[PDB]
Amino acid sequence: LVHVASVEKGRSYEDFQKVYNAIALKLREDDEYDNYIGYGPVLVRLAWHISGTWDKHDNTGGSYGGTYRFKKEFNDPSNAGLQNGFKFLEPIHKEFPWISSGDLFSLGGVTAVQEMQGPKIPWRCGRVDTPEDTTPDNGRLPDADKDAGYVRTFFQRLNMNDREVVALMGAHALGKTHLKNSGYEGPGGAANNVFTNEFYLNLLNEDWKLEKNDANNEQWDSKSGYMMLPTDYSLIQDPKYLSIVKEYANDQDKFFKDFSKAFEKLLEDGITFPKDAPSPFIFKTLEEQGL
Ligand code: HEM
Repeated sequence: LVHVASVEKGRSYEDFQKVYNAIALKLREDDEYDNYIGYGPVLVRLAWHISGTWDKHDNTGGSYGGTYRFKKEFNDPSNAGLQNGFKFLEPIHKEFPWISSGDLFSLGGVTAVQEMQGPKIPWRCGRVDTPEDTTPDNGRLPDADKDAGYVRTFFQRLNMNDREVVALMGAHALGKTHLKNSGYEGPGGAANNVFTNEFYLNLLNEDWKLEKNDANNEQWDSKSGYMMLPTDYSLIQDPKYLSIVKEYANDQDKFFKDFSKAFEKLLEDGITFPKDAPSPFIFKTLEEQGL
């Protein structure tokens, strides 16, 4: 399999910037969602999920084909709750129908991040919708009840090393877990709609208590009212992960640089960018444009 990036016919930077602005304006307006968290989080999750199905071995999965739009994928149990981000984007797609699905799902993720004060994430267009039969089977997304070995192992399928994994996981500071969705419940910290290194701080400074929740699943709960999944917790159990957590707990910039590179890589896995391809775009935030 080769997925070559193909620019949507005749579109350019400015075209993309408008999709971005549209997404951002909607994020701004629909702030009541999930009790005032806003849709930032969910979109980030969405972007990650359409991309985590990737298999470095045979190049199936990944964000290129927008397969999430098909039943198989859309109905994947690991994707429960994502339908709300989809619905959020639907009107957008209506407004700019020439954008591919994979471009759109991934763009929301980027938009989200940057709108929530995170770092700028360069992004590339070119994804191409693929047929229903390209939709990967369910089960390619990781489980939360495991440990560090699982995580290392899992992420390797995506070519991500230890540093990437830890950076990437720092997104856990956002939003929260929801009972109905994954059998987990609770936020991980206080600023759950603004992008910070809070994740790492929490993991290191709170006093975590292992407990079972209402779905009969175990989770690490803190006095402050926060939670961490076992997979999150596992970043402190592994010596190698641990030193990284510590690094980011100490330097928000490092964290941002690292996250930025990783997230893009994550969203570009399995895609071949030809030579003539435009460079990656760096979008302006609403605020940068005074809108
Ligand atoms: C071991 C790896 C991962 C596991 C097992 C994990 C699994 C989960 C779980 C169980 C949920 C809660 C869903 C719900 O009930 O709403 C979720 C929340 C979330 N996931 Fe992950 N995830 C991990 C990797 C990632 C990474 C790489 C990203 C993005 C870079 C990410 C971003 C998020 C976000 C932003 C939320 C909050 C969603 C909301 O507020 O609706 N996670 N994670």
